[PDB]
Amino acid sequence: RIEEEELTLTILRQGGLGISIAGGKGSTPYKGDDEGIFISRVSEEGPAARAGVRVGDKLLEVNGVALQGAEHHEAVEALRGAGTAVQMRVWRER
Amino acid sequence: RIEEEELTLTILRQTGLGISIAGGKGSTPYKGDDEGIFISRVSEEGPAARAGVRVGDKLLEVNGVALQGAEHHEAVEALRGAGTAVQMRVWRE
Amino acid sequence: SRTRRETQL
Amino acid sequence: SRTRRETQL
Ligand SMILES: OC[C@H]1O[C@@H](O)[C@@H](O)[C@@H](O)[C@H]1O
Ligand SMILES: [N+]
Repeated sequence: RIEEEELTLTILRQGGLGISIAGGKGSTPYKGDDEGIFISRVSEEGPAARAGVRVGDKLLEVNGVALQGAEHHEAVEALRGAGTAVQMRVWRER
Repeated sequence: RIEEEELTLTILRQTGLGISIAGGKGSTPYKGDDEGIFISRVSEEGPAARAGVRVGDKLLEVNGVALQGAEHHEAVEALRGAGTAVQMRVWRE
Repeated sequence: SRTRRETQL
Repeated sequence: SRTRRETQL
């Protein structure tokens, strides 16, 4: 992890975040041996795209809920109950 | 981690190991955001090269010492005190 | 030999 | 902004 390089993006839900997530502890890794939660898809018309979310981003926190080393369902539950504003901490390569 | 995809290579220490490691928790990552212990160099004439070790391998255990989430010095101490036979399991591919 | 999981949100 | 560490063994 590189927490000093992480980004914070806020999705203003209008139901509907306009993303797909993949991965999780014990799941088939999204890339290499990384079992993290990744943004696998971003809808061009959804709020996540407008908030600056991109495919390939690694999801590390959602509204205070830490997702480092989390199982897939834990991220889903954190995102489904996040509320109108979904503050996500992500890491991307630059 | 993918334990089903890991390799186990046994290095016969020379009367060294012929490798360099880099990375570790809190250190500059060897690649991306991965703070794991990586093989950064492999001497072409050293025992690690002949034992099948390759640059880029992620080091996960050395003679029972688990290195997942370990600091750099923990890997060094585990490898330096491993003995004449250094059984390390790594992940590649 | 794992379960691939993907969820649209 | 971290310490890069490399050790020859
Ligand atoms: O492919 C695996 C590697 O991908 C890189 O992008 C790193 O972020 C990390 O995931 C590492 O294990
Ligand atoms: N799940």
